[PDB]
Amino acid sequence: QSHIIPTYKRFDIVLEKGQGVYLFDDKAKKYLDFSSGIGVCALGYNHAKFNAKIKAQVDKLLHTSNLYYNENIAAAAKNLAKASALERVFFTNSGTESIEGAMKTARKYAFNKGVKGGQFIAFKHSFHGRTLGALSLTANEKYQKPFKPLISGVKFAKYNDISSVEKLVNEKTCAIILESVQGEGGINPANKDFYKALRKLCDEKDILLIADEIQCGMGRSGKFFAYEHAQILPDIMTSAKALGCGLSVGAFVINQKVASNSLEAGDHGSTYGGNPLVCAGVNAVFEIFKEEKILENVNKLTPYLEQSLDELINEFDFCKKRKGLGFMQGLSLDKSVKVAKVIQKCQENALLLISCGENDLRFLPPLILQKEHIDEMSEKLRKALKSF
Amino acid sequence: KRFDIVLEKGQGVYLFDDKAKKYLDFSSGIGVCALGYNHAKFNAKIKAQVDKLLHTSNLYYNENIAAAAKNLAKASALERVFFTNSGTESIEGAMKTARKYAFNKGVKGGQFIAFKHSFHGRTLGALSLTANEKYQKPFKPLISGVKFAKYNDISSVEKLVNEKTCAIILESVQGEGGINPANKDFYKALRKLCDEKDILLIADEIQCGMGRSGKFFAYEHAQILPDIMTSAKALGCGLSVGAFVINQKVASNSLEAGDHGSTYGGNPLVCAGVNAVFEIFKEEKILENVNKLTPYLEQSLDELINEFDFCKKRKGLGFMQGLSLDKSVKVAKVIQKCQENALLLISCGENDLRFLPPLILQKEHIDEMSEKLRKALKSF
Ligand SMILES: [Mg+2]
Ligand SMILES: [Mg+2]
Ligand SMILES: [Mg+2]
Ligand SMILES: [Mg+2]
Repeated sequence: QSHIIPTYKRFDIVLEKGQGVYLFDDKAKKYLDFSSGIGVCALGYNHAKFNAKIKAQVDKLLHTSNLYYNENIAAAAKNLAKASALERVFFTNSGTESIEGAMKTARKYAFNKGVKGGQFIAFKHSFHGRTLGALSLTANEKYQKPFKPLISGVKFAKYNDISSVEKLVNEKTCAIILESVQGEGGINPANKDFYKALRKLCDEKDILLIADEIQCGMGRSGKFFAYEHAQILPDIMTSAKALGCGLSVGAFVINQKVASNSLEAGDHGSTYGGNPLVCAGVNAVFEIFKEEKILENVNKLTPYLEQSLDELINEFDFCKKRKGLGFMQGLSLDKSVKVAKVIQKCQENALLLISCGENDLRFLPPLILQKEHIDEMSEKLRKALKSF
Repeated sequence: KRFDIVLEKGQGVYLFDDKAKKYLDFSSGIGVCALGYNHAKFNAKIKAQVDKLLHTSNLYYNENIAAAAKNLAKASALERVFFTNSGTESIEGAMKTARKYAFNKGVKGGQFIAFKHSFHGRTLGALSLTANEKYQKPFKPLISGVKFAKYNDISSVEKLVNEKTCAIILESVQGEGGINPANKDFYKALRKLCDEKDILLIADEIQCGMGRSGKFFAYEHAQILPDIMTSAKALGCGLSVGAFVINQKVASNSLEAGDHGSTYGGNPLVCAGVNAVFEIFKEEKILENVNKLTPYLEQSLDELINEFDFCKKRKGLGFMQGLSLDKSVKVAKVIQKCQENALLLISCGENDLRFLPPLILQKEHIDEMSEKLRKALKSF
């Protein structure tokens, strides 16, 4: 996961095309996609409105470089600033690049207050990216070992445990960074009380709160960003994946406090990064989310999704606990059943799921999902589970 | 920095601003848009893939990605391709691969030798390979284990080598830090040295690669092959994509890398783009065009050095050229005057004009650049 992925970790399936919530392999087999390409394809596949906006921009301009302005980029930044409720957007090409941008920003914020070598508190069981800065933010020595030494100055607390955070704070701490919903060690949403405690701690100590919304952001929680459920605002947030619904784009957004103390004289005061194509995509995502009432759809269907998963937990002893937020759900399985084998049976049954944690199923359906697809998922997954 | 120009669209080698003013583009979006703008065949190939699938994740296979890797492996002359989203991500991947290579040989915490005036990217790993302390200062500490040699000076490299050195990385033509091509003999000496010490030679071809030098990759001019190379920018001709490519030696010393079914990144859309770039390059004989026109391009820049006292030196390779200006004339103002004259140039180095025209350039366009640049130079 930290570097190059070997054959045994990938699926023996060649995908060719998609339509709505379905993906088709090279044998024309139709699968219900309940993974969204790992939380990326919020609008499913070949969404007519999305594809039209992308194609129109292809015929206009793909790339300008940061040396010039483009209206698409300004409009996309405005959209994301409004949705995140932060102030200044910096577009990147990926989630991991956004994480790097956030780290640099937090380091510079500290440096400008005369704190050199700002340190980071992150959380065990999280993963933030494969580039060397982001990789320094994972506690698992396994993901790091051959690449050390990495970025020093990172310490690891326990997710949802405020006392473990307080214990590690000092005069040199520049940021606390958390995924709003963990995945690496299993799906695990940040508690509302924990997000509030962190916001208060960060206020009191002038430490930057960094919300990593790459996996859970852009509508999947039923709000644009999962931290909204806790009614706090971070000082910096990162977003990617569904931000571009399939196009390569990422961003780190910072509030006015950070902006006023980290950007130097020479700042043009405008958006940084991005290109006209992917930003046309970002604008499309926001416009379509609004028109098709996608947040409303997630909120409407989340109770049914959770109910359906809980029914499977009731029916099968080896299905243990469900955790999740909106359309980001996880189900832990007993060691008596291998998750990879459950996933194989599902694929045979024309259902695409993925895993996380020790032995857990992960559910990340497209946000355009209908109730009928939840029933289809339940039917196919039930058939798989019955064989164990 | 940012110019006060809003770009809206382009056609061929021309870009248009939001007032419909037409500019000759001699920068290619900083070396990215090799096929210029709105190439009809390129765009048709992209839109075709938009209608199929944009994204799979690395858990599944896709024919476009396999074909793109095959194309890049062949053009590079290296064994395995790992796609990323950007140049800086490719550098990070190359660094990790180099460290892991040494790690498996029993050498922990492999060190890197980079070169002064280099630029490799903005992410924390790539930034560690950047020479100037002013890019790094507030972000420190960065990745430990980087030392900096003098470019084209094999002696300075030898002095920095030790038991922990796992890689020597260079741009085949230094760009952002001032246009400066690696000398043939220096590249051969690096290859020889890396061979003898089992140190990985990493060629950063992000700026100078994908045909700009007249060959697919600039290191081909030295008739050497690196152990790892990085590509981006023109690799996608406007689409966001990067790659780090490794040879058999590196692949076979990594369980994951040597595995034929292995992957890093990439997606069907950008990889369809990569395949279109290779098909078009071949079909339209892009490399031949660069070789045909480079002499005339260089001649035209040379004619400006003779003409204007403050135009000092020209250095370059193929369609990557730089022209240094005396301290007496600020390059930023020359660039502004060129924009008035409807020509888009950029800068590099201490006070230098950087020329990165689209590879679809025609002789006529060089004459246009000359007349507009001369007009600007005459005003100083
Ligand atoms: Mg409690
Ligand atoms: Mg709590
Ligand atoms: Mg049960
Ligand atoms: Mg419904």
